[PDB]
Amino acid sequence: DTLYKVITRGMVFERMMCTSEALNQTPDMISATPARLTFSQVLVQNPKPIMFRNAGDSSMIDRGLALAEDVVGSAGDLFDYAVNGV
Amino acid sequence: MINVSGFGTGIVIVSASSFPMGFSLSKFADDESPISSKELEPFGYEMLYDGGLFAFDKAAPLEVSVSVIAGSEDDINLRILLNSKKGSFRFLPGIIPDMTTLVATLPDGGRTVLSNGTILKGPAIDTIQNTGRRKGNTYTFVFGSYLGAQTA
Repeated sequence: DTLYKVITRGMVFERMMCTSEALNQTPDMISATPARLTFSQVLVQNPKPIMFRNAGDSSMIDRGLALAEDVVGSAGDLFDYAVNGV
Repeated sequence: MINVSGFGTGIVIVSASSFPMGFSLSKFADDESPISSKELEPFGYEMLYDGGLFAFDKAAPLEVSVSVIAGSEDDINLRILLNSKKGSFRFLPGIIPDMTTLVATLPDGGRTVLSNGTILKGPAIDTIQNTGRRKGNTYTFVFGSYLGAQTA
C-alpha cells in the first residue's frame, strides 16, 4: 500500500516499492547478515498532481450501474424509527 | 645420545615387468639430497556456518626423489626404467602396468616397503655445471600404499 521515496547521495527518487530481498548466511560473516534488496518505480502519467483544499470544491467521480441490493427490514417501522427518533 | 646417520643405506627396486628380479642402489649423489619425500595429507577440514569444525578423509599419494652419481650403473638402470613405455605389454585386472615395489633399509635395521607405484620424471641427458662437473641425476617416484617395520 505504501509508496516510498529514496534519497541517495544527491539523488532523490519517488514512487518506489520493494520487489526483492536476498538474505545470506555464510561462514564469512556470523555476527551480521549480508543482504541485497531491489526497488522498482511505479510509473504514472502526470507526475505532479493537482489538489484542491476544499472538499466541496472538487470534481465528480462516476460510479455506474450497481444493484439496489435490497435486504431491508420493513417500511413503516424504519420510518417510525427515523422520524419519531426511536 | 640418538644416532641419526644415513651412511650404510641401501635401496632395492623391483618392477613388475621390466625388472622382474630387481636391482639395488648404492651410489647416492653428494651435491643433492640422496632420498627425499613430500608431506602426506590424508585429511582435510571444512568450516560450518556457525563456526564449527568438521574433518574427513582425503586420498593422499606419496612422492619420493632419489639422486644418484652420474655415470654409475644405478643411473643407467633408472634411465632404463624411465624409458619403459607403459603402453606396451599386458597387465592383470586392476593392478596398474609395472607395479613397482621399493624397499629401503635404515642403517639401524628398520625397513620400509612401498608398493603400487611407478616412476614419472627424470633427466634425459647429463648436465655440465659451471665448475666443469656433472650435475647429480634426480628421479621421482609416486606410490599408493606403504608400510613400516622399525624394529631390529
